[PDB]
This record gives sequence, C-alpha cells and structure tokens, in this order.
Amino acid sequence: EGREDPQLLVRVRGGQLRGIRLKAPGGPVSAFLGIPFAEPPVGSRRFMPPEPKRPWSGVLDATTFQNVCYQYVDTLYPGFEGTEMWNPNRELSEDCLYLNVWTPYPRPASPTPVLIWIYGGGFYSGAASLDVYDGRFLAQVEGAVLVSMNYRVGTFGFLALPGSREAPGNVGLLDQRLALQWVQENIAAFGGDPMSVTLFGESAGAASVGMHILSLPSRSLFHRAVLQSGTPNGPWATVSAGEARRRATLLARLVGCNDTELIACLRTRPAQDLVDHEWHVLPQESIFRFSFVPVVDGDFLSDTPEALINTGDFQDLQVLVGVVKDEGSYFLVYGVPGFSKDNESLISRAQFLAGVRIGVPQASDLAAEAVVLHYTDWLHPEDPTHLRDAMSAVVGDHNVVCPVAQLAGRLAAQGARVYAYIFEHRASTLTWPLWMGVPHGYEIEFIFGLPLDPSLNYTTEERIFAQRLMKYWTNFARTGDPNDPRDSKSPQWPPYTTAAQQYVSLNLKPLEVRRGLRAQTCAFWNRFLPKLLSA
Amino acid sequence: EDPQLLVRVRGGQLRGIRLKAPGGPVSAFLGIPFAEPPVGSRRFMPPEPKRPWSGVLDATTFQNVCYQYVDTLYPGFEGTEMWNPNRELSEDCLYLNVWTPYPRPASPTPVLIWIYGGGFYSGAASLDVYDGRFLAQVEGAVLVSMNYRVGTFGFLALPGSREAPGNVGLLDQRLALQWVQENIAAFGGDPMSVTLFGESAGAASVGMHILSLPSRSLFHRAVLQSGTPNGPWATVSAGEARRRATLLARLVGCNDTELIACLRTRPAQDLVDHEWHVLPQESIFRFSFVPVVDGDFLSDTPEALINTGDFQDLQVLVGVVKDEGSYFLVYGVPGFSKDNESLISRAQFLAGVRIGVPQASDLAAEAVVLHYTDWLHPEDPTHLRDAMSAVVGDHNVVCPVAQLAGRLAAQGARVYAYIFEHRASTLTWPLWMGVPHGYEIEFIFGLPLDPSLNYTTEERIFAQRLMKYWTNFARTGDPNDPRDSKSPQWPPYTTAAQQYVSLNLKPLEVRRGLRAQTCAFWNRFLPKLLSAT
Repeated sequence: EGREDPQLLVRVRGGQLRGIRLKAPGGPVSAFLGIPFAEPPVGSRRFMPPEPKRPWSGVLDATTFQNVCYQYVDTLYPGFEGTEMWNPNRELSEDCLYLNVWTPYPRPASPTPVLIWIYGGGFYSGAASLDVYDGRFLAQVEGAVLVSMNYRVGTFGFLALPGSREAPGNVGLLDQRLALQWVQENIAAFGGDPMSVTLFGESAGAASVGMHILSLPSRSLFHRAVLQSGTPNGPWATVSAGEARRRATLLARLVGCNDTELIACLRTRPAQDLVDHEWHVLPQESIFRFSFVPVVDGDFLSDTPEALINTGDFQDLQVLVGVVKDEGSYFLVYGVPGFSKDNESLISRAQFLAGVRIGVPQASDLAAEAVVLHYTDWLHPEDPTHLRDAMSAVVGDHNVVCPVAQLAGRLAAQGARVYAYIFEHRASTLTWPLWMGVPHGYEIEFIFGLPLDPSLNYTTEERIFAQRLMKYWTNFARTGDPNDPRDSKSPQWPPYTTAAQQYVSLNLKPLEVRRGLRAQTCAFWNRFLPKLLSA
Repeated sequence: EDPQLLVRVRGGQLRGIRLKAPGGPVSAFLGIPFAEPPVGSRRFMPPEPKRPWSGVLDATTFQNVCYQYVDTLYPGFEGTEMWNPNRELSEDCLYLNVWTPYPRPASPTPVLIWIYGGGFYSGAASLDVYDGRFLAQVEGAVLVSMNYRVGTFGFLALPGSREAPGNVGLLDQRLALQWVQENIAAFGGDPMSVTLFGESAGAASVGMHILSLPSRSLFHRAVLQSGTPNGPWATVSAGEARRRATLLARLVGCNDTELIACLRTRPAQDLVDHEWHVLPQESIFRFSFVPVVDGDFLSDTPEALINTGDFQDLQVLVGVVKDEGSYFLVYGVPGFSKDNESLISRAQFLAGVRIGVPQASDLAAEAVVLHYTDWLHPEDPTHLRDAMSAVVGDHNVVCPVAQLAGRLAAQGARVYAYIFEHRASTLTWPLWMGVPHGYEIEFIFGLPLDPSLNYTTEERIFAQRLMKYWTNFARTGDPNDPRDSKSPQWPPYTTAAQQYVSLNLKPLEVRRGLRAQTCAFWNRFLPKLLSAT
C-alpha cells in the first residue's frame, strides 16, 4: 500500500482486495468488483459443484467486472438496444464465478442490511455486471450493501445426468449458494450485517430465490426474499430427472459422444460447441422454455417445487412478490409467427391457434382447445389486435402471472408474510414497440434506481418514482415491511392474504390497493388445466 | 242468437261467447275439437281429424286438460298452482281455442298460435296466463291455442313400432296447425300470416315445427320464449326413448305390439304414477317423455338440422328471462327452498352441479364448478346460490337459445333476440329467484291490463309495449313499430354484432353478446370434454 485510498482496502477470507470509488449522482460509493468466490470451474471441474476459492497472496484488484459465464448471445436484433442491454458486457469464459459488492462511501458505521441480487436470463444467460444491475444507486441513496454474483448458466450450470457424480445437476444453484455462504463469512468486512440478508431476483433469478427457500441447506443463509416475475413452481423453471437426463444425452450426441465416459467426452468439447447446440434439445417448438434448468434431483430439490410449496411450513418467511403488466409480450417475437418488434404484430385466428401450441408446448389437443376458448373474445373472435394481446396474455399468464399468484396463495395460506405488487409504469426510455406494454424485465432499471442518473434521459417523475421503489425494496430488506416506519401520509401496502387477496399497483401514481391476482383466469391455469392434462 | 258468435267451420257450426276485455268485448270459441278423441286404442297413436258434427256445437267453455302429472310441491301456493290443470283431466283433450275481436275482423287478420310449455309432461291451453282476450281486443289479433298430449300420452315411443311411433303430441300440434289453415278464415284470420309462439317446451315445439318439413307449410313466423329444440332436455334418441318406454311398461306390469297393447289397458294415472321413475340419473330440468329423434318427424338431431339447414325464409323472435334456472332448484337440489334464502355451502354447490348437469363426468362437473366459482369469494353462499341458478339456466336455456340464435342467423334467417328482465310486482316466489322461468308470459298476453290483477301502472304500460312487439312481429317479421321512430330500435341479432335488447320498464337498450364467453364453454368446449373424457 502507501499512496492508495485507505478506505478502498479490505480483507476477506481469501486475501486482500482493493476496491474502487465510483460516483453516484449524489455522492461516491465503494465498489469491490470481481471478487472470486470459487475455484474456476474449468477443465475436469466443468459440470462439477463449485469448490471454495483458495486464498491468494498479495492484493487482488477488485476494480473491474470479471468474465461473464459462458452463454448463448442474442442475435435476433443485432445492435438494437432492447436486446443488447441484456447481452454479456465482459469476456465470455468458464472462469466466471466472481461476485461484486457495493457499499456506501466510506463504508457504513453500524452493520448495514445486505441485498443479494440473483440475475435472470432463463438459466441460459445473464451476468451480474450489466448496467441495469448497477448497485451504486441503492448503495448511495439507501446506504445498502448490495452483492451480486455470477452463477453458471446453460449446460455448464445445469446439464445433469441425475444420480451421477460428474454431473449431479443444479451446480449453478450451488454457485449461488456458495456466494451466499461467502456473504455470511465475509460481508462484515464491508459493513454488511450477515444477520439481515435479503435475496432478490427476477425471472430465473426470482425462481432461484424460490429454490433457496425450498432447499434446506440454503435457508440458513438468508432471512427475507423478493421474487420478481419468477417462481420455482411453474412450467419452465425445473425439469424431472428423466427429462434432464434425456436432454443431456441428446446434446452429447449432437456434439458427438455409463455416465462417466459421456461426461468425460463433453468435458473435451469447446464451450462454444455446447452453447451452439443448447437449444436443439428442447422437446417441442416452444417459447419460454429453456434447455438446461434446475433439475428435481431429490437433493437440492427434495421434491417438486409444487409439492414443497403445497406442504412446507413458511411462518418464518417474509416475501415480496409481483409481476409486470405484460409479462408475455416480450417472448412472442422469439418464435410465434406473426410477431415482430418492427410491425404491430396483428395476427390471425390461425396464427393464434398455432401460437397457443408453441406457448403451451405441453398441451394436448384438448387442453390447447380450452386455452383457446378461455382466451378468445367471443364478440370479436377475429380482431387481430385482440388476438395479439391474447397471445401475449396466454404466455404471460401461463409462465409468470399464475405461477406467482399460485405461490403467493400457498405461502399466505401457510404462514408467510406476503406482499404483492403489479408493476404498471412503462419507461419513457424503452425501445420496444408500444404494443408490448410493460415487458418482462423492465421494472429492474427502476428498482436499481437507474433513473437517478441524469445522463440517462429519464423523466423527473420517473426519478421520484424510482426512489419510491428503492425505499419500498430496502424497507422490506430492513424490516420485512415495505411501508415506511414514519411516512403515514402516503397510503399503506397491506400483506396479501387468502381472505382479502390484496396487492398494490406500482406506477407514477400513489399506491393503489386492488384485490385478486388474476383470480378467475389463474383458476383455469392452476386448478383446471392440471386435472385436464391427466387425460 | 248473436250472429257474430256463430261460425261455420268445415265440420259443422260453432257457437262462441262474447266476453269482456277491459276496453271492449271479444268473441271467444273455446273447446273446438280438432281431433277424434285419442282414447282407448288410439292411446299413443297419431291423431286423426275430427269427424263432422250435426247441429250447433257449443264452443263457450274450456274443454278438458290432457291427462298429466299434477304438481304437489307447494299445495295451495299460487306460483305452483297457476300452472296446474285448470279443468278436469281426460285423455280426451285434443281441443283448441280461438279469440278474435268483436265484431269479427272485417279484413283478414294475422294469426298467433300459442303452444304452451310444461316440460312436455304438463300444461294446458286454458290457464289464465294464456288468456287470449287481451291480445284480441287490444291488438285486434286472432289468437289460437290448442291442447296437445303431454307425458306418456304424447311422447311415449317404441321407435319403429306402429302403435307408438313417438312424437304424437307434436302431431297434435301439427293437426291444429292444419285446422287453422282450413278454418281460421271463417273467423276472420289470415291463413297466409300465421305466427307460432310458445315458451319452455312450447318454444322447443315451435322449434321442432321449424325443423320438420310437413309443418313448414303451416306457419310463416316463429317465436321461441325460453326454450329450444336443441339442448339437453328437449329431445331423446330413439335408443333412450325405447328404454324408458319398456321400463315404464315393466313398472306397470307389461314384441312391440304386445307391449303397447298391455299399456293401452292401464288407467291413465297408473302411467303417470311411474312417469318420473324412468329417468336415468337423478336430475333437474329433465323429463321422461319428450320428443324423440325418430328420423321421421325429426330427420336428425335438432343440432344436426340447425347446423346444416337453409333458413333464408325464416323469421324468428327468441329470448330468455333473467333467471332461467332459479325456479328449478327447489325441485331437487338440497339447500334450495321457496321459503328461506337458499344460501348454500360449497359442497352443496358441487353436489348440485351433478344434479343440474346429470350427464357430466367428474372432469366435466369440475370444469363447471371451476368456471362458475367466483374465486374472489369462492365460499360466499349468496354467490354459490346464484351460481347454482345460473348453471341450470345457462346449461338448459340460455346457451341453447344462444346456440340457436347464432346458427339461424348464420344461415339466412332474420333473428330478433331479447332478454326479459322485469320481475312482476304480483310475483309470489322469493326474491332470490329473480325473474324465474315462465314469468314473462303474463306480460306478453297482457294480463296487467286487467285492473283486478293489481299490477302497477308501469307494468300495464310495459305489457302494452310487449303486446305491440309480439303482434308487430306477427304482422311484419319485425318487432319495431312502423309508426314509432326514435333511436332505440330493435336490431336483428347477427353473427358479427350479436345485438339483443332488454325488456324491462326502461326503454329498449341494445347490448351485444348472448352471454358469449360462458356459452362458448357450454356449446364449444364442454361437448369436446364429454366427447373425449
């Protein structure tokens, strides 16, 4: 040391780190970027569970984001901001198990509650280093300690030959948990309070939070949870062991290969070869379906999430859960014919029927019919504008709105304190067409407080609005309650109950309380459809 | 000897009677035979035309009511009794009634023919709610009602047999329709402008005359109130008809000819006594002896013939009341009573659904419960009670009426649809039943215009509007007043716009969609569920 900033140097269990002093709009923050938390899961460690990071010598530099985990890159609208913002923004590498810490500057005085972010990306993509996951605003304005980790995605994180020892599955959830432990042991060196750790994530990230709630070894690593537009239950977040085994075998032939010999072969293929063939193993033409996701292994997941949700005891749990207005519109342009970001995607009755089989790829001819009958507007059963929005509503409801409604309903009936929201404000800065509404993933820039960056051309109310949600999210982190301890003038946010089924709307207007989580339509998806599909 | 009360039809001379309607007198010819009494060996057999008579036949009293089951549920209760037989029961009941203005119409006059309801097991053309004097005095119509054989006498069938070929109650109606052709001119009626209108089983009957070729030369326009030929209760297969016939024969002591013969030897009440015992399941809004799909009167199912027929020539006026299913619940489903408020448990609602949809599988019944549950209050007993009424109303009338309206429109026909939403101040059933099955009739026939009935002034004004709608539709195929301008016009129900109007004390209001979402379940999805459970 010597001439360095004395407040940027910190020790953790593996060595010394030098952070970096970043500017937030209202003051500096401390950032420790690219801390390793595991041995690089490369070579013979590919598909294996992560081992803890061996201690290093000297001062590790912790001032830039590390590699993002090896993953598919989106190429359907090259150069379009609406897709590039989610694409990797550092080098792709299998050496990628690193995490980031933002704290106030100088680091806080008392022990400060910790926020751990788990990104989404359908378990095949994502990075903790994207701009929309920037922690400097939450750390500066709310004084939070924010931690986000990289976990392995796609084949590297979730290809499983269940019951084998060289590919047990769920290693990407283990990656997440190892970062959670790392927070338990080390977050105190930054001012964070390991006794107040709140997980929050979106899409596959929310599902991940969900699975840490349902996996006993993870439950001693956090206290509160937030699930944004994602659930461990539902049709896309998990696969049986048999189905997981099926895809791993198929992918091994697609690249040219007793489980040991086969995994040994896969470990010789270039990472890009596996990415290149990852989507070819899906059983049907589908949207919102991902090849390699958490497997129900009888280990991390002792049973299916629906089983565990339906029976577990959750009185110690406090969760915030919610959805955006138009969860499914985003996914239509990635597979349903008739949809594009560039025209207005008015479709025909025929195209709606074809789309229902792609959006519900597991539906029998009869079940597919039920969906078509329930979602048709029988006064205008061929208005192409309404069949487009109905296609959007089918996919959104089936994959998010009703898996979340279902989860909120079970946890509430089983002891948990649930707070539920719908996010309805559509960012002025947004580059997707208007017909897509408020698409999947577009609350995140507001929770993280990006509109407080004046260089981002948001609007003033969008600024004020983002502070409102940062306050909601951090108050829930501190206390289990998003309501402000003081602020009694602004309206209150009731817990969600079986009785009153209350939830709030989040938009530029004050909190408005509503009832019913798409109650009628989710009864179709969560009660009738299962019984129909055993036939 | 008042010559306006003397008429010469082809079988002889009638004498009528002059009665007082509130604003003038009407000629009434009650009790005219149109068929040879179907008694003895003519039990179960097609009717034959009445033989000529000598002298001047007295047509001044209602004849007998066709032998039929008489309801016991609430003895002495008007809401029940008002549908019970008005006259002595008799298998000799094939008579019809004619009301005309007094004096007899100068020029030819459109004829309305009423076909009563009663589930094909009951009813009579002589109940007060079918009084033709108001329509004849106020709108100057000629109005004809006939009795037809109900229950085992009208509809017991051994398909293919000669001495019980089925549907003879409909042939009774058909015969009275030929009678009107050959004779109404003698009364001042126009045989070239005959409108059929009926309700419940009567509307179904009207519907079946639309679908049967011989009847199609006997009338020009049709009105179907709260009933349809299609649907779960109006017909039975030749298979299921034969089963109920030979089973009832067994419960009374009885080769087709040998079996029918032994049935023709039993007292009428021996047959009525076992009439309800032949239903396959425990049910509600199901009836043991109803028209049969015989490949003769009904060449195919009502559904097949509406799905594929040409109806460019047809003009129909179809409708429902607000609460079609509520009447029925007290006749079978535990928890429901005229007397309390029938707030029910959830489990009562699930049990009721098996009685309201007696042909439903476990999966289809769960589909019904899940679709009718209000999941914001899935246990609130007021909801489940109104839900139970609506499952029964939608399954048995509303969605069948909507199904009929849609196919007739799709295939050439001009269709007017209504929903009747006014509840009579005189009504004697509880409030929770709303506007129950049957309680628009008193208004269509103009009973509020009789002061002694203690209807309110707006109800009398209402009644006049509906009498205008129905008669106007009879003169022109169009219920709108050709002198009344004004924007609330009754639009034709079409496949695209799906417009219908509401009949209540407020002016005509146009709405769209005949309960289209939930009827999509009953008409499009539920068949697919059962046809592949």
